[PDB]
Amino acid sequence: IVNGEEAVPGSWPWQVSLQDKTGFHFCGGSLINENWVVTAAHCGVTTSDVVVAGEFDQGSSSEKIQKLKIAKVFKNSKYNSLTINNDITLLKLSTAASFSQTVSAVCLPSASDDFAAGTTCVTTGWGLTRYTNANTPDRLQQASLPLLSNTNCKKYWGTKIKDAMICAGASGVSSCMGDSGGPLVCKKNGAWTLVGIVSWGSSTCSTSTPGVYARVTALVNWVQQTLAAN
Amino acid sequence: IVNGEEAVPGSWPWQVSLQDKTGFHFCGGSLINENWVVTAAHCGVTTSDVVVAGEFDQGSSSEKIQKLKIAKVFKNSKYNSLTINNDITLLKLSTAASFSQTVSAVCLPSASDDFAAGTTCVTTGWGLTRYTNANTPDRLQQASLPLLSNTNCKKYWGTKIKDAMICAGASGVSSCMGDSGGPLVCKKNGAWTLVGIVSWGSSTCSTSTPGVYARVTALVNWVQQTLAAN
Amino acid sequence: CGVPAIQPVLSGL
Amino acid sequence: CGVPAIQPVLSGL
Ligand SMILES: [Cl-]
Repeated sequence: IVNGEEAVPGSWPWQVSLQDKTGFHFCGGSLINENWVVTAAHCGVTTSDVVVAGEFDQGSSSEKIQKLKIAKVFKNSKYNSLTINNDITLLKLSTAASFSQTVSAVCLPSASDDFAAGTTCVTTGWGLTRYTNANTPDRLQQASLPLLSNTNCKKYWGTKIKDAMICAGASGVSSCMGDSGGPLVCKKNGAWTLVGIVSWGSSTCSTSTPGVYARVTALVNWVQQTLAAN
Repeated sequence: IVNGEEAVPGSWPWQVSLQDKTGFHFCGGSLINENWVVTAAHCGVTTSDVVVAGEFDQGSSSEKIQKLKIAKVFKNSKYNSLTINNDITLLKLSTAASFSQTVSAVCLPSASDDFAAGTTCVTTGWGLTRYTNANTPDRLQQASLPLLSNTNCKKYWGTKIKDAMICAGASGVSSCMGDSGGPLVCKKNGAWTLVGIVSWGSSTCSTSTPGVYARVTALVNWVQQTLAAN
Repeated sequence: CGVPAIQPVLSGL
Repeated sequence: CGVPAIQPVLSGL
């Protein structure tokens, strides 16, 4: 996240880090229950990657984190790597996470929910804080930012904006490399709800250009259908 | 490819197109023999995707093409979606391509082959011809462009350039979205041989910035081991 | 779901 | 491998 700020430790308890088997972080994710994580299909997660829950500082020696194995990867079958549409993957964990004060789930919206353009939402992750930086930050970052209408978004991105996408930002902050898969949450009825999944944007992570997110309402039925069947 | 030119039809006979089942092109690839295609790991190919060989004009339905099914996908286990290192995948076809005038294989280099900086090589594909374009071009594009040394490429990209990458371009032309997975070919002992796999670059496909390719000499031993065991 | 035990503190509302 | 039966023609080479 470019121009964001450090989060309070444990304040985004559903935020997970996807790491390879050596501990290298490449994408974010969100816990939606004890056995399942939602992330971006373009992250390219496999069953050798690991989910890390409860982390704040990746450079910390001591933190009580849970390193969970992935039993199964469910990539949405309509994902397309050129248009980057339907950018969503579900991970079924081989071992259930243990919820606690620093590890718990985000809510999912209903397919009919509506989040108005202009609402101030939040996105978190360990993505680059500058596109020219060599490494991802050790500490979780956060930024608040506005949602945009698809019509306003199209002013910046043209026909690249599809119905399963939602844009936010262009206000001094930006999701960036390594943030993908992480949450874009907005408050609904007292609870943070998952409205977007960090998906794509400009390779400079420009803060005057809107980031693009997978629109969870357009994809929640597929999520529910996959959870029911597996 | 931005600022490329149309190829002579059938003159890049190993160039294949990776499409979903409605004919939507999302990445390139190269035939390395009758049963195998090499492409980029970030394309996210699955066994529901199809390989099309012998194509020139994707807006024509009168060309004699071969639509081949994928039996298995072998993604390199060191690929990483954040650094985009080791961006290569191999596809084993369930039906062998039939070699002909317009369909045949590119040569793989040996791991000790050297390709000097400044050599003029070629890249092909149906990637965007402008980053703001909505659609990929119908006819197969080609560009000539010089190889850069990793040291000079670091002037533009810093520490993002790794050992399994090689840069080419910054010469008024550029690979772009949808060119990924296709070939960067150079002549070695009289024959076109695969030196690079289109991998990543600037999201504006700027022609004064080099494209980054997966360095096939750093990966051919994984290729040959996968072919030998399968 | 979606209500942290440790409250987030943000600069932007 | 690597020859093509239909020769390529390039401006830039
Ligand atoms: Cl994939």
